[PDB]
Amino acid sequence: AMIVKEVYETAEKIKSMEIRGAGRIARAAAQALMIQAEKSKAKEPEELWNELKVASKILYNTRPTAVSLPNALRYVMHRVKAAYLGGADLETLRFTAINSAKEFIYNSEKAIERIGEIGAKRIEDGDIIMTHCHSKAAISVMKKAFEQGKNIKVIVTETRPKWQGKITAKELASYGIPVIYIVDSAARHYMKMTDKVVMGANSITANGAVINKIGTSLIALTAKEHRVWVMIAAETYKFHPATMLGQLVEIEMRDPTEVIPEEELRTWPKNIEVWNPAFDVTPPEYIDVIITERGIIPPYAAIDILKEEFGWALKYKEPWED
Amino acid sequence: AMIVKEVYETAEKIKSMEIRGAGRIARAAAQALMIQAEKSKAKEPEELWNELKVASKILYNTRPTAVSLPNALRYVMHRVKAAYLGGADLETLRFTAINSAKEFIYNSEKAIERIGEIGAKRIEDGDIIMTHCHSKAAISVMKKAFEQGKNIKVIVTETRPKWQGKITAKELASYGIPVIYIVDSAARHYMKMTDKVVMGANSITANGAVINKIGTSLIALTAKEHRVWVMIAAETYKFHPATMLGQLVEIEMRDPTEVIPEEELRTWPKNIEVWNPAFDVTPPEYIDVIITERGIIPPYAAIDILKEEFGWALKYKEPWED
Amino acid sequence: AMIVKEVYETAEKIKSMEIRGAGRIARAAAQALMIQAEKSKAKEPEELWNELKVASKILYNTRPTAVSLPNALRYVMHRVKAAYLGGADLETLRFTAINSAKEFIYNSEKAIERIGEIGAKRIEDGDIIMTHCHSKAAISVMKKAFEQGKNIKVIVTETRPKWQGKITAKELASYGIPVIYIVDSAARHYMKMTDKVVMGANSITANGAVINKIGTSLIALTAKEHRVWVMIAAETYKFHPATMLGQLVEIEMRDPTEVIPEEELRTWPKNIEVWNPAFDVTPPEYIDVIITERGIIPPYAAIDILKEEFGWALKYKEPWED
Amino acid sequence: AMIVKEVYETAEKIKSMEIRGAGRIARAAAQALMIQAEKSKAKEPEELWNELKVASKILYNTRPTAVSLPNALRYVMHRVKAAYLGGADLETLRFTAINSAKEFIYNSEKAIERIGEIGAKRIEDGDIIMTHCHSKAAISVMKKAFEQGKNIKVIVTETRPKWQGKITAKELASYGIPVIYIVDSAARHYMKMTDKVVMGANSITANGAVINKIGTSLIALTAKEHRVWVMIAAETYKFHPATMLGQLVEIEMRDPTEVIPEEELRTWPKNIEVWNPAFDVTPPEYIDVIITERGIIPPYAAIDILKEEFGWALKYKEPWED
Amino acid sequence: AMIVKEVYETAEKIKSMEIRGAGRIARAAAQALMIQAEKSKAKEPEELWNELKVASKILYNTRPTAVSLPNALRYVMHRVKAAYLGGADLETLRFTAINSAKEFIYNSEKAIERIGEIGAKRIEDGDIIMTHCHSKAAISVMKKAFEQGKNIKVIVTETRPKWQGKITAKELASYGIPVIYIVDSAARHYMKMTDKVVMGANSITANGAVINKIGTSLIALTAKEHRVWVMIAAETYKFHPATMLGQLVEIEMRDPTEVIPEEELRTWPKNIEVWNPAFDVTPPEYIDVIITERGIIPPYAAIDILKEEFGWALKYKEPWED
Amino acid sequence: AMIVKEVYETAEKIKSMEIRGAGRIARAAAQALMIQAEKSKAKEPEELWNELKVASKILYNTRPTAVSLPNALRYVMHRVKAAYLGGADLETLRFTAINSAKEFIYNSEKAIERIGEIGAKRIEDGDIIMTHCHSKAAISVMKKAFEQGKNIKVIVTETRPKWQGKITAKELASYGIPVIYIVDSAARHYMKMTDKVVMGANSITANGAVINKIGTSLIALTAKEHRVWVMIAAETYKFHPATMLGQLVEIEMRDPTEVIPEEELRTWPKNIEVWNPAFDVTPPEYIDVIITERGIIPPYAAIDILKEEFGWALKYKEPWED
Ligand SMILES: Nc1ncnc2c1ncn2[C@@H]1O[C@H](COP(=O)(O)O)[C@@H](O)[C@H]1O
Ligand SMILES: O=P(O)(O)OC[C@H]1O[C@H](OP(=O)(O)O)[C@H](O)[C@@H]1O
Ligand SMILES: O=P(O)(O)OC[C@H]1O[C@H](OP(=O)(O)O)[C@H](O)[C@@H]1O
Ligand SMILES: O=P(O)(O)OC[C@H]1O[C@H](OP(=O)(O)O)[C@H](O)[C@@H]1O
Ligand SMILES: O=P(O)(O)OC[C@H]1O[C@H](OP(=O)(O)O)[C@H](O)[C@@H]1O
Ligand SMILES: O=P(O)(O)OC[C@H]1O[C@H](OP(=O)(O)O)[C@H](O)[C@@H]1O
Ligand SMILES: [K+]
Ligand SMILES: [K+]
Ligand SMILES: [K+]
Repeated sequence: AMIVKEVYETAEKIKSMEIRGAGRIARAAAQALMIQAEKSKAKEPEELWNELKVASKILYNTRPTAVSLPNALRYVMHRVKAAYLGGADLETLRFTAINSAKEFIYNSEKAIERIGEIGAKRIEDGDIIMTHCHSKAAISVMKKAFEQGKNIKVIVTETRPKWQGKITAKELASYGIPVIYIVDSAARHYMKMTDKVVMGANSITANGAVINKIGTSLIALTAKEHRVWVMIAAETYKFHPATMLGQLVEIEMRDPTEVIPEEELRTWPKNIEVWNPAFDVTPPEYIDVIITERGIIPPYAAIDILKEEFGWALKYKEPWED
Repeated sequence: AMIVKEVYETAEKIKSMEIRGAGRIARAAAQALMIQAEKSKAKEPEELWNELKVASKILYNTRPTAVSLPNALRYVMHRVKAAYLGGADLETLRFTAINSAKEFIYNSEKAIERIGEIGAKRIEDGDIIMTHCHSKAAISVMKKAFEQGKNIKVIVTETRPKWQGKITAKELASYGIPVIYIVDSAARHYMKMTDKVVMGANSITANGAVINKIGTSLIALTAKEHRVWVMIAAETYKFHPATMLGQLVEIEMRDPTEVIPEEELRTWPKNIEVWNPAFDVTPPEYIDVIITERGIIPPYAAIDILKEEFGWALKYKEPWED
Repeated sequence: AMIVKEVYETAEKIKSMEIRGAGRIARAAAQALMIQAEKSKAKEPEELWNELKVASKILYNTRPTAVSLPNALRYVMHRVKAAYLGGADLETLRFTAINSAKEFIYNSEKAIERIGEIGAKRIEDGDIIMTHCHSKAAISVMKKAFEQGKNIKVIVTETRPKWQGKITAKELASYGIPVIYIVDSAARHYMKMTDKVVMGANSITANGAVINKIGTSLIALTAKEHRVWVMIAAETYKFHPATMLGQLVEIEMRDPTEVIPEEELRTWPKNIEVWNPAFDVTPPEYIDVIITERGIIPPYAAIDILKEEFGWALKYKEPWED
Repeated sequence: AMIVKEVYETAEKIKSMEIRGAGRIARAAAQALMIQAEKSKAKEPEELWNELKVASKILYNTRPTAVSLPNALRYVMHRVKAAYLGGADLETLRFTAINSAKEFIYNSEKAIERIGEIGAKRIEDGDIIMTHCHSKAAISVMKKAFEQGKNIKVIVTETRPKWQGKITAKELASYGIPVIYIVDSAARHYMKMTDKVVMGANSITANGAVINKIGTSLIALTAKEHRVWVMIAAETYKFHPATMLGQLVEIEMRDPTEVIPEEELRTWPKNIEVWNPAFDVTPPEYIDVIITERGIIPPYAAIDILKEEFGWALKYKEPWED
Repeated sequence: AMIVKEVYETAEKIKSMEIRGAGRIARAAAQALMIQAEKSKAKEPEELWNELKVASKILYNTRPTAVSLPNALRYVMHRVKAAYLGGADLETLRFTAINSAKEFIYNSEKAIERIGEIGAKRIEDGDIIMTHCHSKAAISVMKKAFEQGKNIKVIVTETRPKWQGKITAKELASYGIPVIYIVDSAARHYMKMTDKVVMGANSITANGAVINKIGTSLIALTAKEHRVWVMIAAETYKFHPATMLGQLVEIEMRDPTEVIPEEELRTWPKNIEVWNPAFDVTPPEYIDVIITERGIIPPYAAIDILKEEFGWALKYKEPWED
Repeated sequence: AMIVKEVYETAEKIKSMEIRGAGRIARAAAQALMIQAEKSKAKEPEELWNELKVASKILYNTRPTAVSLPNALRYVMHRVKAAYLGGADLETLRFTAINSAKEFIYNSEKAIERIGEIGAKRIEDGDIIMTHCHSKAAISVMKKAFEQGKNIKVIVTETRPKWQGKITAKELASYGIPVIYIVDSAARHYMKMTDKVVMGANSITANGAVINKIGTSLIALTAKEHRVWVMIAAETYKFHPATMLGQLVEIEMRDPTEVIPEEELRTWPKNIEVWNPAFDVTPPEYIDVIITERGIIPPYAAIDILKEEFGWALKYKEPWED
């Protein structure tokens, strides 16, 4: 197949984390599929279909852990697959792909703004909020509560190794929200003065577990210890349909040089291994609520998000498959 | 008073953490008092006494949190004070100071090697051990168990912000011990494969609480969650006599630039505060044992270390005082 | 805008708690809109509509915490509003109001009898049951168990400040049930002899939290500590729709003189504040089951009761708004 | 009624536990009805119907606790009752019974296979798995994980008093799986080295509690203590519909001679009572997932399995009653 | 024996709780013996000795639970017995009694002061402190913290049935300390905003359990839940020596009319029992520290206070026995 | 080197558990050194010394886990060794051995009677007590309670593999105590009806851990879950000196055929391993009290028993070494 450069550039930017955050990479995969359709020089519907299947595979094969990315490719390709199998012609297939993409992209932006509005109602004037990493869904909550005139302060953990906490601190301070920045190790010491914890999600399992930036689970554990509400802000496309049939979520392991730069690491001896897990798993018993664009749920109702929106698709193979 | 440069250099090196680790800074304060005595150009005993009182104050005023440092100054100055009040002459006072110092210094090295030998018996062939920061007492345990032929692997957390975990990783790898290096956030994810946790201490309270590098308490909490033994390796002079009469241990707050270098931090907006606590407090319910040079105790027997070795001194003022 | 005596007197009697209990004030509020429709002098549909809007506002602004009251008002006025917007004439609007109200009241009575029958199967011969405050729903359970010949005893907590416990003690004893009356503070002490706890609810949230009389969360906490089943007996109309979209339940603060009588409080110093929250929040982790008229659920199935009966209305404004 | 000997023989073998295991006894009860229908000498539908009701009752009064049995009878008998009442003739009623029995048997075999395939995905290479009693559903999981080439080892508890662990040990070994066999009292001692707990179920309640072989609750308790996942492998027909309306599950108390053989026991003084409960209740807090033939759920979604498959039947009497 | 009216009057006031609080009743019992000795008309030492034994018994049979009382009697009476038996003459025996009583009284006043000074060091500027009942030892802590210029606020629980919180509220306000007064049932609801719990004790057992006003165990339980430090302020003579040899502490069951006034209670049916325990037992897991006049200890060091001060007496009968 | 029959037969009978129970094997071992000294044909002190060294080695190398055995050996041989090194002649050495042994045996008997009297005060009329295995120390407590007229019942767990429960059931029943016998797996199920748990110990560590029959830690775990007092009845000679300096207690692995008889195990597949640990480790957090002959202690006071009675010997080699 004849795959446009934008697909390759996107895939590479997803792998290197220059595009990152679970929602954003989903949107960038949809965007990529959209541009593959726009720019295609295919003549038959079969030729375009083949390009879209292949582009989908390229994109799925970037980062494994956040299910948002495959749920985006699905959203488009289920629609593209049904059209192509209904005998759709060229421009009818092209436009299905283009329009399914723009739809997911739009719904994603709206979902995040509605999570903002729902989550903000659980934030109370004077609250101190601890967060972790840089999650747009979590930030939408915090930004909206501040825009409602609540005087909040946010504790931002730095989030090693990639320092996403820096993105968050600058971003929240740019909306006029006072920020307290701390190392991750400090999360227990400050849990006592924290009122609410608000974090994002890469994937959410059928039993209510949340897979999110390495460290999330420690924050949630001491939050529970202290009876501080742990709220997860997560779009419905963070829920992981394959876990309904027993699948485990793979934990991405990333380059040791994100932890120790190459210039330093090369001088270390062989007998030191550097392990760099990008996510950990937080059990549902340590999560108060999940805030989706459809409302507040206990973490144990993740199975209902799944049954009602994705469970249909599990009896079929992946839409980009043969 | 006429205070030798070595005292000033030492104090400054303790403040900047170029000399660091609770045992080591204790020894360096004793060493300093020793050199003040050696090099003094005092003629009367009163003049030397005044120099030693003042040098002690300078040294106490470096870093507050680790009680090891004041317990060293005490060890010497109690002995120096009793001699000077007994009407000791010049060279008799000088030599009391010099010899009390060398004694604490020697006892410190021995205490650490005996903590090694006692702690190593709780390490079992095949064990995976997680540690935090860089503690000589914890390292003595791990080095000895490896020297007994037990095949262990150590998980070393990087210990932000000052990266002491780097010291530890290189050091343990230099004795031939396989090391796994991880970010601090990863401690829960890896607790499941960890068999023993071994960490040091800066101060230990009358009720069994351990004040140690920021993050210690999170590690201990998830260790407890997982039923992994938490062992603290701590010399008797890490125990904090003033806590017997209600005193709270001050948590040193260090420069924000250890977290965000000045070149970066100056470009940040005013509304982001960076808080850098150097220690946190681990409650006794999350500690299996304390390993001292006198043996294994439950954390609740810290009060007995204290009653039996330091409680006498609380009815008097500090020995360097007037 | 022309409101009958009975609507004002009902409102007043809800505010003063002469009429109290979450079910009872909901029936009363339905009964008030009923009487307004019975007695209205309105000539036109639009006139009566406006009277019922205004009665509804009056009755809603009485006590805020028990969502049973707004749900009653809703039950009547969804039907009134639809009939009116569909063009019902005067007498058709009148009957729609009067009849929707009678439906609510009947269903409330039936729901409580059914809750009793369901919950009583969870009670075993010989059981000592501890309860709190005065909940008709909880009492239906205990009464029915006793009528089945289970030889039970009920530990009744006095329930300060307002002493609802005395109501409960005399009511149970008058059905032949042996009672043990204790102060609220004695709940842990007697939790060891207790087989089951049965309490009511004012509001139940999307995440499964139960808001009920002050002290409820304590009793639940220590029941859980001791592994005593905590059963909350609650009609579906105790479930709280707006919590689906993030809303927090307001906790009612009642007058200081309920705690310290006026004649005594006026003599107390100014720097004493009396705080009199009427309810607290019990987390779902401390609740075994919720017994609704539709069956036993785990507390985390509260969102399901809300999805299936209440969700639909959240895209519209209140049925008494302009 | 003219009851065939196969019905009486099945009932006897169920009671004696010669035929045992929850799913197995359910299949055997369907089978027995099948055979009553195949071999009936009935001339009228009324006469066959009566035989089926009497056989159903005999099979129901064998063992109380495992709801799989009543559910098997209901499957067959709801369909038999609807056909009798809708006027079916002799041969149509016979075939409805035969074929309904066949469909339950077949469904049971497939569901155990599917549970294996779903559960196996949660088992990872190198896992140490602890199990309890002998559960075909749990074994299907372990068997399939091994077939996928995962190197597993299983800790099998002997499961007193009836020694069902012996069955499990021998069966797992026969497929190629290494076993570590232990007494029940050792389950805490080896929970440290266990990665997963996988057990079966006899009855699962509306609030997500699992009733399973005596000792299951203990293994789950210490698993939780240790953060070992507890997975319960269980078909939809292990779910208990009467619990939706408050019913408590009876715990079978079996003969004291299974604990102490008759010869020994007759020599004991009368003031020793032997108590022999064949099941206990594990609360949902101690269960990570239930693996059904329809997927992985949290235990709290037991109500959902019950709502959608079984709840409809609860307005009607048992389909074998007059 | 010729017992002075002050002995009878003291005993009556102790029983009625006109004189109440553990330390206060101990002082009042020493005082009463002092006065018996001052005013005795005894001619022989045997006759005075007999009066002191009979007065001791009358004072001992007032209230059982608070061991402070027996300990006060023992202090005086061990010294009186040793003097009688070592041959003392009339006036020497009189003076031994008088002066032993004086020394206990004085020691009690000083110990409460010292507990204040020690405990105050654990209170920090801005602390919200919750307390329960009226304890002079706990108040001494709060009073001194305020005097040191720490801005504190105290949440005072009303402490049913006898309302000792009223005493505490008024007393703290009179020193300048703001109070928030609440019903006992609200302690969980306000534990979120509390920094420290500070309560007293009547008896403390060899294993570190604290027996204190009914409800203390509940406040401690939820404090622990929330990681609020529980500090118990308690003199050495609150420690219970008979518990070292297995003795259980009797819990005083007081008149039902303190709960329900006689006028009301006589109208109640006979099948309501009012139960009124004046104390409960808080386990040592729920206590951070005990603050005695000799320092801060973990609760588990209660055995040490008992070994070193009281254990010697347990080989001998009570020093008021024949 | 010349050892009498009785030393070999005692050793053999300890290995085979014909003689068993931690107290009993300690007395037996003392009784063996006694008989060797009674019957020795030695002419010289040095000869007998060497015989007792060798007897001691034989008896120590029997079963490793219960430290009661080495402590007995120590009790006799500290005295034998001191006498020998101080120059005792033959008959003086002989008597030193014979008499030290008789002292140990007498003190053991007295210690158990006293433990009984102390522990029985913690038992209350009406108590249901659960026990495990067969501990004379635990039985002394129950027996004494029953002799005081407390109407108790004891739940006796069978204690696989070796069935020590049957010994316990018949012994208690023969003193008139009602018994409920259950399998080990039924401990959680009946923990709800249980008021107190009373168990023995083989070894108790410096940190307060109790090593006792396999299953002990499970029962303790679920007792704690349910807030049932766990009381460990144990003589001071159950306390483990070498744990003071870091030593781990060896857990005895006994023969597979104790679990599966030889005639059956030989027929089982090779890939089944039977693991038969004789003991497990209960952490101090699950123990209420330890009842020694010197009184009630919290488990964390184990280090105090060791410091005051045993510490002194740890700077010397074993008293039976060269
Ligand atoms: N073999 C042993 N010897 C001495 N102490 C032990 C041994 N095994 C475990 N422990 C202690 O007992 C407890 C084990 O339970 P856990 O903390 O759940 O692993 C810890 O407090 C250990 O220090
Ligand atoms: O979708 P939003 O809420 O922006 O982000 C969700 C999560 O995605 C990020 O993953 P990464 O940085 O791509 O590894 C973080 O884990 C963050 O919490
Ligand atoms: O005495 P050792 O066991 O070497 O170190 C003890 C502790 O001292 C260090 O403090 P810092 O780095 O001076 O702040 C770390 O907190 C370490 O655990
Ligand atoms: O509806 P029923 O079950 O009768 O009672 C429900 C609850 O409402 C009452 O509130 P209040 O006395 O009105 O403040 C109590 O909190 C009670 O548990
Ligand atoms: O000695 P102080 O610290 O004053 O009081 C200690 C305790 O004694 C009181 O008992 P009561 O009111 O006599 O029944 C309360 O329980 C209080 O906490
Ligand atoms: O010393 P006493 O209290 O009798 O029993 C103490 C303990 O020793 C026994 O071990 P085993 O039967 O010898 O392995 C049991 O574990 C028992 O609890
Ligand atoms: K907090
Ligand atoms: K582990
Ligand atoms: K119990």
